[PDB]
Order: sequence, then C-alpha cells, then structure tokens
Amino acid sequence: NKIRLTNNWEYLKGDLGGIWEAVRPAAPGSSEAVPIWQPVTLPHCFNAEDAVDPDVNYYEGPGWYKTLLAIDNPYRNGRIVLDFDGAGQKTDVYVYTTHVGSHVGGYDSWNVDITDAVKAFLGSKDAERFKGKVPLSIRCDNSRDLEMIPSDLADFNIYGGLYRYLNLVYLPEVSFEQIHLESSLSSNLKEGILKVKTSFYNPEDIRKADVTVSVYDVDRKPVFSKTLEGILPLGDQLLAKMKIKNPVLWDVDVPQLYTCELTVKTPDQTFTTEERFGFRHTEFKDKGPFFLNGKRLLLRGTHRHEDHAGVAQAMTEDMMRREMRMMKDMGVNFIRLGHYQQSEIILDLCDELGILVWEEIPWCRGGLGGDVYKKQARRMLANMIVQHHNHPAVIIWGLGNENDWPNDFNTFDKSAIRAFMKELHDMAHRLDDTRMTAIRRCEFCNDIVDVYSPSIWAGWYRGVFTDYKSISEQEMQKVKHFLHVEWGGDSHARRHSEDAFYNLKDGDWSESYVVRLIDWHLKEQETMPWLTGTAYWPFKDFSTPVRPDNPVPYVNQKGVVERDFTPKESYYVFQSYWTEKPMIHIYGHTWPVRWGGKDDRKEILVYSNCDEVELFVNGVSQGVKRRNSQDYPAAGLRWNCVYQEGMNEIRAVGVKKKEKKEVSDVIRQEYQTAKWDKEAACQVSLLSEEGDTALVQVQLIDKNGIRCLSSKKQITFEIAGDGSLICNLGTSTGSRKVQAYNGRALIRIKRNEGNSVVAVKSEGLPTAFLELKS
Amino acid sequence: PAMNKIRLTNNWEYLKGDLGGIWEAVRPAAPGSSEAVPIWQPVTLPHCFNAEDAVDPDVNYYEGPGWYKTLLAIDNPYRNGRIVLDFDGAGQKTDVYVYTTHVGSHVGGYDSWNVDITDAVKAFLGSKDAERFKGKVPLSIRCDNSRDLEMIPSDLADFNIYGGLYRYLNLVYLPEVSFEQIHLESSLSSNLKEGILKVKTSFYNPEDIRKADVTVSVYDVDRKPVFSKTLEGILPLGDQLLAKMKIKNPVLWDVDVPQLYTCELTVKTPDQTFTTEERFGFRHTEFKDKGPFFLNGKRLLLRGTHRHEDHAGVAQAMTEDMMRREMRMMKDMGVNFIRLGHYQQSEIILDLCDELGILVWEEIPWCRGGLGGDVYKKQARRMLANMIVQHHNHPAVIIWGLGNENDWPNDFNTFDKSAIRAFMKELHDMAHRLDDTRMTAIRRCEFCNDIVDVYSPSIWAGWYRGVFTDYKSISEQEMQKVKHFLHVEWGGDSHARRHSEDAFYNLKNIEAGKGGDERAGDASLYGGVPRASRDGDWSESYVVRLIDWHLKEQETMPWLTGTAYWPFKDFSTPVRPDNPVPYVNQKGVVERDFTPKESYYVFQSYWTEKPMIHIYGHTWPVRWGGKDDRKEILVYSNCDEVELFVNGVSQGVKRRNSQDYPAAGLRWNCVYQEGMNEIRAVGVKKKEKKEVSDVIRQEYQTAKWDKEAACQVSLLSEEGDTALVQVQLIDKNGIRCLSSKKQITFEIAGDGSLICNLGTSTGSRKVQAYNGRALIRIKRNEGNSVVAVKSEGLPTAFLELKS
Ligand code: NA
Ligand code: NA
Ligand code: NA
Ligand code: NA
Repeated sequence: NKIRLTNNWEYLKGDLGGIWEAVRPAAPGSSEAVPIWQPVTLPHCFNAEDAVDPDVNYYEGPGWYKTLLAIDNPYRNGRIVLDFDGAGQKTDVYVYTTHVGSHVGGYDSWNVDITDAVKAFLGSKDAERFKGKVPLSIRCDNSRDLEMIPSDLADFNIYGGLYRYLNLVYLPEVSFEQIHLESSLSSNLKEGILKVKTSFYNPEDIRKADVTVSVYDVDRKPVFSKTLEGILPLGDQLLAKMKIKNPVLWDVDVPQLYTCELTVKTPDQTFTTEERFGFRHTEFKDKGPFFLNGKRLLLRGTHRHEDHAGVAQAMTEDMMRREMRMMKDMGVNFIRLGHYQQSEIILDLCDELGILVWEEIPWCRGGLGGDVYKKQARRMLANMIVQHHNHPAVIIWGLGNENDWPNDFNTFDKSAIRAFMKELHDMAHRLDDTRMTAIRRCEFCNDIVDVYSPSIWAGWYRGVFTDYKSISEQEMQKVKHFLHVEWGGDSHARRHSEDAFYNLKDGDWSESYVVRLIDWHLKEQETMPWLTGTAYWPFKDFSTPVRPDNPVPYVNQKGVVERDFTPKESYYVFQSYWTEKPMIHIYGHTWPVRWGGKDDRKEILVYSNCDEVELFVNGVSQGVKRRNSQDYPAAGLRWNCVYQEGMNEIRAVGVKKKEKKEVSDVIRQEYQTAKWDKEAACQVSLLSEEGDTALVQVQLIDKNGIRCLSSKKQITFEIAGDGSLICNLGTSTGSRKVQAYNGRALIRIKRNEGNSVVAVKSEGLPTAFLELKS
Repeated sequence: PAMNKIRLTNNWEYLKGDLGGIWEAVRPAAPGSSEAVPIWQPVTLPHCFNAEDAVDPDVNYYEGPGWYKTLLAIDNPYRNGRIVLDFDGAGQKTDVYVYTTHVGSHVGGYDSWNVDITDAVKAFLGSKDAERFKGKVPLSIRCDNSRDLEMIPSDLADFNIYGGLYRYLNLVYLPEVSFEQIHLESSLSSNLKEGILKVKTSFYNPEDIRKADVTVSVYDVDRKPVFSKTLEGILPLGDQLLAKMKIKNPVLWDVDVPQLYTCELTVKTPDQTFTTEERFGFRHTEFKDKGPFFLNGKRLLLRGTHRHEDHAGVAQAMTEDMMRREMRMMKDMGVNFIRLGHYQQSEIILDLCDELGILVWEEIPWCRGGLGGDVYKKQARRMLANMIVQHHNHPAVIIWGLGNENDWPNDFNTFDKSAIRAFMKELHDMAHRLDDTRMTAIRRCEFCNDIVDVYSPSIWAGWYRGVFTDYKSISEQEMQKVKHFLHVEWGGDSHARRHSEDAFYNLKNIEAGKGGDERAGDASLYGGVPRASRDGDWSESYVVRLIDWHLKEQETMPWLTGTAYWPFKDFSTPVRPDNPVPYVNQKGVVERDFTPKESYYVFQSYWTEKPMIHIYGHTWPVRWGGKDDRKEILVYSNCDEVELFVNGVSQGVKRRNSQDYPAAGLRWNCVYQEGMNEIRAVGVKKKEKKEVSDVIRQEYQTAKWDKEAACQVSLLSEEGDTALVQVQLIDKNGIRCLSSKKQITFEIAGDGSLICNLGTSTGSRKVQAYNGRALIRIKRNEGNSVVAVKSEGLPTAFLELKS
C-alpha cells in the first residue's frame, strides 16, 4: 500500500511569495508563468551540481516542489499518509492552499496524515480545475542556521531538497505507528527473550481490535503465534513476551534475521505488516576488546555519507545496494553512518549483509545553541533510536562529533556542553539501555558516554603512521571503552608518487602514500588483541563545502572508492587483508608512467590474500614470495625490479591453498628516465571515443617537450559548440577544474552528434585547443 | 549637507544568500578554516544582486537574501555628535547590524530611510571585541528581495523587484542639534504676482539642548538672497514654524526656464554651527474639468515619458553620472513630463527634473495583484507618506500616484473590488491630508476612476490592441469618462537595429474600431486576438510610424492634458523570457546602454526647436527590393524645408508639415542602385537662420533569399583588447537572409569573455537576428579564444580569435 512518488514533479530553486503562487491559475506567457520550474524525478537534491562546481558556494536556501496526486484509497474510511524517508532541512507541506505539516531535521523520517485536507479539497469548487487530481506542494529549506544542527562548520554539505524517497501510504482505520521488538540474548547464547510492543495509530478511536502476533525464524518457520482478541488499539501496548530457546544468532559472517508479523483485524479491516530483528549478544570489555556472541571480534570499519556523483544526497535504492555490496566485498564488518541518521534502506542492508552500526545525531561542531537547538537534538536522538531500534546491526547510538570545536556562537561553555551531553546520554539510556552511547573527539566529555573515540589521524593530520599503535594504546587507557572512528588520508585518484616508494638506486595526496598508510594500520591491528576495532574515514569520496582548494575542488578525497563508485588502489589493500575470496592486485592500474634513474631498482607492491605470489617483469620471473602481514609493506609481497626505459609489462600470479584457486593480474607501465623542467605547455588530444562521448587527455610538458610527471598544476576545461563537458561529478576525471595527476588530466565530452572546440587552460601557460567533430 | 555626507562606496564585500546568524558575519575566521566559506565577493557600491542574472537568458533572477559587510573608520568631527547611516534606497527588506547588535530595519525598496548608530558605535568601541577590528567598526547589512505576496510591489509586475544596496548609502556626521525635516510650503497667487512661502522644520535634538539661534535664508536661482532672518534663543525641539513670507513678483518655475529658490537653515549653539539647505519653486498648475493642463496660466501639452531605475551592466545600481546623462538625453529629446515608473525614485532624479524642467508623476508600487492584509496595507500607507514627505519640496512634482493596474488579479485567491476601493480612497485621503497642493492619480483601474483627481486608462493603440490610427478616437471616448484625463503608457517594442521594408506586412488580421486597451493575455506572446505586439516583426520601422502618428494626432487634440510614452529606455523585466532580447522590455526609444534608437529622433523632431535632421535608417545597412523599385525615404527633422540627395542627385525640396503623415511631409520615393548608396539631407530652419545636414550610407540588395541555411561568422572590427564579431545568416545559395529573425546563441572557450548580459541587441549571448545579422563584442583578455555560433537546425559555426 506504499507508493514511491518519483515521477511528474517540478522543482523551483528559491522561495515563492506564498502558497498561492504554487497553485494559482497560470496562462502561458503570463506573469504567473515565471519563475520557470524544472521537471525532476525524485529523489532530488538542490545541490546535485553546485556542491562540487568549483566557482560557486553551494546553495543553502529555500526551494519548492509540486506534483498532482491521483488519489485512490483501497481501504474503507482509510487514511492517506505522506511518509518522508528524509528531506533537508526544514520542510513545509501543503495540500492545495492548506498547510498540513512541517519538520525540522534533515535526516530523520517523519510523516503527515493528509486525509482530511484531501477530502476538503476534493469536495471544493477548486477541485474541478485540477481535473480530479490533488495538488501537493512542498517547500524545503537548507538555509544556514546557527540554531539548527548540524553546524555549517562541519566537513560535509548540509544538503537541501526531497533527497530521500517520499512515499504515499494508504492505511486502514487502525494501523501501527511504531513496532518495537525488544530482543535480548543471554550471555550463554541459549535463551533469547522477545517483547513485542507497539504504538497504535487510531484516529477514529476504534475501541477494540483483534491483533495476531507471529514470529518466524530465519528459514521462515513459525516459532510463535498468538491472537489477542479485543485488545485496546490505542497508545502503547505490550502484545507478547516470549522466550526462544536456542535462537539462531545474527552474525557478521552469517547474518540471519527473525521476522515478526502483526495483523490488526476489525469488522472493517484486515491489515498485516512485518518487522525484522535478530538475536545477538554484544559486549565491550572494560579496558579490552569487543565480543560478538561470546567471541572477540575486531571491528573492521568504514564510514559513509549520503552523497554520490551527479546526484548529491539523492541516491537511489539501487545505488545504495551497489555501495553496500562493495563494502561487504571489501571485508567491512562495521560502519559509522557519517554524522547523522541514514536512510532505512542502509540499515536494512547492514542487517542483511552483516555490518555492525554506529549511528549518531548531527550535533557536529560549533558549541551549543539555545532552546530550539537543544530541542532539535533531543528530538532527533529520540527519533533515531525509536525508528532504528529493531536493527540488530546497531550497537552504538552516537551523541555528537567534535563538540570541542567552537565558534558558532560568541561564547563557548564547556560546562553547558557537558550538562547537555549528559542529558542526551541519560535520555538514550531511558529509551534503549541495550546499546552503548558514544561520541567522537570531545576530551572534556570523555567521562560521560559509554564508548569513546578520540581523534587519531596518524600519518595524515599529525605525526607519522608508525605512531598509530602507540597513540591508540595511550588513548584506550583513558576511557573504560575505547573505539577508534576516523583515520586515513586523502588521495587524488590516479595520482601516484615515486617518493612514496622504497626505490633502490612522502607523496601525500598520492594514492601511493595512502596505500602504505592503510597497509601499516591493518598489519598493526593484527598485533592489538585488546582493540575493539576501528573505522576508516570514509568509504567513498564525498563533497564538502569547506575544501574549495582540494585537488578535486569541494571533495574530501580520503575515500578508497571514487565518488562515482570507481575503486581506488586503496580498496584492494583493505580487500587483501580482510577477505578470503582469492584476489590479487598489482599496485598501479591507473599509474601509466613511472620514473627514475636508468639502473634504479623500483619497488613493486602486490596486494593479495594469496599464500604465495610470483611476480614477472617483462616476462622474466622475479621470484615467488610468501604472504606475511608483518613483513611490511604489502605483507611480504613486494619486489625491487629494474624497469626498461619505455613500456613494461608487470604480471603477478598467486595461489590460495585453502580455496585451491589460482588468480593473476597484469598491468602495463611506461618508465621515464628523462628529467623535466617547469611546466611550459598543455598538449591536448583525443584519447578514445565511445558512441557519442569523447575522452580528452591533457599532458603538461616542459620547454623541451618532456612530460612533467610530478606536476600538480590546476587544469581548466572549457567547451564551445554542440557538446558538453561531463563535469561536476566530484571525481578526478569528471571535473572542469582539477589538479593534474602526474601532469595529466582527463575529461569526457558528450558530443551531442555535433561539433565542438575544447579549450584547456592553466595559469601562466598558453591556452590549448582541441577540435571535436562527430 | 555635502561636508557631512560621505558616500560609502569602497571596501565592501557581498554574499549572495543568507547567513546562519549575525555571528557568521563578524566571527574570527582563519584562512582555510570552515569559517572561510562561503566566499564573499568584493564590490563597490551601489550594487544590485541582479546586475547580470536579470537579463541572463537561462536563469530566473535571484529573489532572496544577500549580505554586505565593511569595516568603517569612524571619526565624528562634532563634539558629542551623532553618527547616522542614510539610505537613498535598498531592496527590498533590509536589516542593519553594528557588530552583533541589530540597529535598524526597513521594508520598502524605494523610499529613503536612516539609522542613528551613535550608541551602538560607542558600545562597540568600548568593548573587548573592538581590539580585533583594529580601530574600525564592523557594519553588516542584510538585504532581501524574496518574493512576498504580502509586500508591494507584486511579482506580477513587468519589472524586476531588485535586491541589494542599489542606491547610495551615506555616512552622515551630525552635531548635537540638527534638522530632521525641512518642509517648504509654497503657494502662488491668482495673477501669479504674489508668492507665499512657509518654512517649517522638525529638530533632531537627542541631548535636549534648550536654546539655539536659527537663521533662515532664501536665495534665488543665482543663490543670491531675497530673505534672511535669525531667530534668537528658539527652542530647537520638535516642530517649529521658522518663517512665513510674501514674495512679490516671484520668479516662476517653468519647463522651458526652470528656476529654483533655495532655503538655507543654520542652527547655532555655543558648541556648533550647522547649515543645511532645501530647494523649491513657485508655479501654478491646473487641470481643467474635461479639458487640458495649464502651467502658470497657459495651456501646456504634457510631452511625457517614463523611466525605470535599471541600466546595462548594473541593474538598479545606477551612479549619479549615469542618471545625469539619461535625464539630459530626455531633455534634449523635448520631454517636459515624466512618470517615474511604478515607485519612488532616487532624489538625484527628482533634483534633475527640477533643474531640467520636467514635470513629475511619482507613485507608490501598489502595482497589480489585488490587495493584501494588514502588513501589506501598512507598507503602502507608509511608502505613500514617506514619498510625499520626502519629495514634497520638488516643484517638478504635480501628481502623487496611488497605484497601477490595480484591477489586475491573482496574487490572492480572492479579489474584492469594494475592499480595493476602500483602501484606494484611504490612500487618496491621506495624500490630500499631507499635501493638498497636488493631484492624486492611478492608472488602469476603471472601478476606481471616481476616487482619484486624475485618471489614466490603458490606451495601447497599434500595440497591445487595435490599430494606431484609432488613437485619437479612443482617447476622445476615454477622456469623457473622467473629470481629468491624462494618458500614461503607449508605444511599441522595437528590437534595436531591426528594420523592415514592409513594416505592416504581417498585420492583416488586426481589427480596428474595438478599443486599444491592454487586457488580460495581451502582453503575452501566446494566445489572444491578433495584435501588433504578437504579430509585428518588432522592427524599428513599425514603431517609428506608430510614434509619428501619435505625435501628429496630438497637435489636433486641444482638450488633451498630455501623454507619456512607455518607456524612455529599454529595461529588464522578469516576465518576458522570449523577447528578441530575453528579459528586456524593448519599447524604449533608447537602448539599455543609452544608445539612441531611430525613434528617439522622431520625438526630437516634433518636440524641440534646436535645428536637427535625421534620415531614417542609420542602423539599417542593407535595404532590399526589386530592381528599379522606388524606395521610401523618411527624414525626421524640425527644419522648415529639407532637400534630399541620393548619390549626389537632388530629389527636390520638401516643406515640413506635421499633418502630412508620415515624416511631416519630409518623405521621398527614390531608386536605389544595387550596391552602395549615399543619402544626404540638408535642412534649413528660418527662425534660427541655420542649416543642418545628415548623411547615411546603405547597401541595396535585389537578390531574393531562401530559408536560413548557415551562419557566416567574421571578425568585423577590433579596438584594443575588444573584438567585434558579426554573424550573418545566409541561405543555401549564400544570399543574405535580410528578413530573418532567427535566434543566435554565442559561446566562447578560452581566454576571452563575451560582453553579454547587457540587455541590448548587441550585448546578448542569446539574441534574435536583426535583418539576418547579429553582433557581439568579446573581451579578448590578451589571449586566444574560439567563439561558437549556434542556431536551431543550422550547423554550428566557429571563429578563432587570436590576440
Ligand atoms: Na561549490
Ligand atoms: Na546549522
Ligand atoms: Na533572467
Ligand atoms: Na510582492
């Protein structure tokens, strides 16, 4: 009875003078026919393009959506509900000219019952001009607001618009507003307890209903069924309490769920819905590690923001499924869901894929606001816990991030922050004492929460990455339960560096440095039995408004995957440590030209979970090596080999004995011995073409025509004519202003079956041109 | 007072969009921090949010909040003085902050207002926060032109509701005692031989000084004194009548000899001497019942125009120099009357009307939509009172307007004629309570035509309705409906540089005799009955003939008060995205950058005595027709006789006679030779004993053209770093398509930039061709570029520009 409203919407950037402007009669070419609206499909985000456009501040302000709804309720005397998965940031909802609901909060789910407004509209003289449909107009507003969380100091876009699914939901008279499955598993894992509680939605005040509660195991076999006859379907009710002996356990390697099926019956309705849950025991050891179902489990974590190339926050379910599968295939078993509550599609995927969850409210930097600010934080914390309570994946409710970060107010009061942090902590425990509270980086609050994360960015923002174990050990001693969220480093995808390698005769923001940093962290974690776990920050490159000068402007490039899902070299480092499915990856798939002296022995890294690997350079074996994680780097699978000036073929063959499987990888790399002077010119060429799209390549060269392989110079693309740049993707090959990667830059052009001229600019160099014909 | 009044033009920054709170404007911000975004833009005031996006063809103009910030160096020269921010005008809702303290707010984009910031400045400079600003005072200003149905004007209006600090913002230092208001009440006796002046003032006296010596001096046009009096020991608090005097045989203000008096007031204490001045004029005005208009006892035909505060490159943020040039251009065209668009305009404009001799109708922006609630009504009342109080002393003003097209509905889901009448009568009564020496007026609200003193209907003959030859008869019918008839708004659009051999070609379906009023749908380019606004080619050739006809008819309308053409200069409007210049109302006789159109000279030839002569077609390079066709040549001149020469051969002398339409008898029918022709006209004006001449060169093309097939693009000229690029549409055989109106799109890639978004036919990156041609300038930036030229269904063409 749930209908995703995706088609037949129009969008207007900016505010209207009042709801009448959205629904008034408008003749073509009249004053009412401007401003001009844009047809869109939902989900939609205001900032799909301007978040990463290098020349503008992303839009923070009001915008409007409008559609015409075809209403046909299948239930007698039923309800019509608009169910928002999420919308940013302040939203107001109108049926014709009537305000029917509002919400402040960009990340929690909420809904509006429009039954009465629809009836009144359809019964009015105004309904005729809409020809049987009902006009729905929605205002979303992501204006900057110091008294609203999150803070504009945060390292992510505070996006605007209907960027998660909006559903039309038909209901009978009596339905469920919330279903809470309170499940607990004893330490000995042999007794599970389930309490089935619900909150009824009952606007007609039906006095009695028959409610059936049925519970099915992972194989869909019934383990409990009971009908409560003549229950009062009003407010909160405990429906069932049961003990399940030897329940099937939820685990990160074998995620298995139970299903609770609830039916509400009256003479006028039979309504069934279901909710999943899982049995699992979790324990944080005092000054010790983390245990799932009585066994120590090292949390192998990442993070994600709701952000994607081309769409900003408006990701589809299919995009979310692909991303979460990519994480699972990398070996992830833990995720902190960025700085806010995320789509329930994500939480369902964590339940189904076996990924434990830390989910937090966006009280993220700035200090502490007034009464409205505090009320929003309380409301979003309660909403998050109430809404996501049943997911077995969730082990931590987070209360905030970097709350020691000041300057959203002219005062900063540590004591007021502590007092409010303890209030939130106490509230979380009243709502759900089966999970741990946590925060990240607020040392003066580290005594308040159950689980604490400091800031540890060894080898990126401070120190060297060989400091990682020492800092983690020191920090774990300061708190009862330590869990390290956020670490890593930026890499401009397709930029590599010889300086990062141990070459035989350190590249920050290259992929070459970050693979070594990740490699080191993961091998250290094999020697830290006291460690709960960590979460790398983030899985995927994402846009941020506070980094206009990054190699990709306005993108945090610490991901191991590009903003369009393209894996970086660092993805395979994690995969080689964290998975058993045999794989093998020679570093440098996107590294076309290496460099150095003629007789240099160049370091070659292979990231593989195979037991032994043989490397071949230009067909000549360089010997077999056995994998050994502690033999850093590359877990012993490294070689130092001479490259030929010119083209080289590097091949690796690995075997994994347990799987009895052999796998191979091959790359081609040029080797350049010529040294280069400063950049002198841009050489522009058509690299390839596929259908209507052309791939254009830029190479920076010096006054003698030598490739400037260490150049990071910014390159600007422009086009005039029939085609268009495929730009503003937030990727190193989808950016019209981008730093070179080893003196190179690529961009794709949509030719539109016509002719164009591309111009390539770089400061102080002559502008270059490339003709593109169809 | 110029010595005390400082225009704050430099060292501002501008942010499009809102802040989360005043703290974001003044908080410490390190480079590369989160506080360092969003990025602000350095600007010089005056500034308008919409300088570019109002005419940009691909976006809706921005209606929303924006911020300005500066650091003020404060040094009050007066002991215990006041510090005031004086706004000439800002759009539309404005909030003012000194550091974190809100010190003032205003709703209304067109009235002047001020804020005393003395105490906030003192409190800031004495605080611990002052140190980090190094002796300067942070001033942050939020301006907001968000759409708002409960604020006038309406977004249904045919002009941009602009945002920003688009008129001068002044820093004003005052001593303890100053003048808050100076009101000069002047009246002129029956025989024009006795003038009466009452000098009234309101004091600004926050320190409660008990006594002052006040001098009142009145000076004539030479700034020599005709009256002087010192009031010793007056109470400088509240209102005081300072002087009442009778001037025998006063010098009269007239449209041909504008002469002003100046009233100079000085207030002295032991601690101060403060002088300010205000100008005024003596003149008698009378609207005759069912009759014409009299200035100083003689009938004066009002020869009128309108203007919007809007200009190429700057939107509403015009400088004083730009305003001076525009008003001088009007005066040189023969204008003696102006209706100042739909709102109060800069006091610079009013001062120029006083000095140049241009009578004024000025109105509040209650412009379309119906009628809002209590806040809406309070704003209209406030802006009416502000306009009358602020502009009361200008002798140019004869009419306070109460609104325009108030019969135009749909800003509300109700439209109540009785409520509109009740509020209209309240405004009318307020105007007369404040200033009974002037007439009230409205335009186009027939169900209110009994309320105001002076009424204008809608008469757009030959444009939005009917044919322009019905102009006089429609005017005759309309004038009989009201006591005092005054026709404001008429004319037609012309795409500058577009001309036509047959100006009446596609005007066959238009029906005469059934009115000339603009009704609902007429302004749109779609639907509706046939009308030149929709069916005309929008050539200058049509509007020149439409204007010519109107002006010669007015010489035979002795009962007519006068008229005002709409407008003087092309201006941007948000409701016309599909115009030949997108988002520009092209009815002006001057382009949006001050370039005169051919229609400017039609008015000038009818309305001025200074000898001039203008052959029609200065911007018409290629005429066309059959071999040996006799082509019509029009000359617009105020000379008594004109001789025309075509290729050196005299075509005979013709005598000027306004009623011998068209061109007042100064027309010839001459053969052009295929190729280039030189047309020369020599006129003599007997009264001045002066001879003047004009010359143009035109090509003549006999080849017929097929449909447009290609765009031929060339470098036409270059000047320094600027290149002039020309597009010519040609058919499959290479013949110029001289009647093409096809839209041309310019793009550039490389070092240069298009000189576009000017709202002119040669400054638009998307523009309809004028006789198959399109021009645009490129700033080369001393580098290399490729220009692309697109047109629907035609191959895109390219031009390389090297430096
Ligand atoms: Na941006
Ligand atoms: Na905020
Ligand atoms: Na526009
Ligand atoms: Na309005």
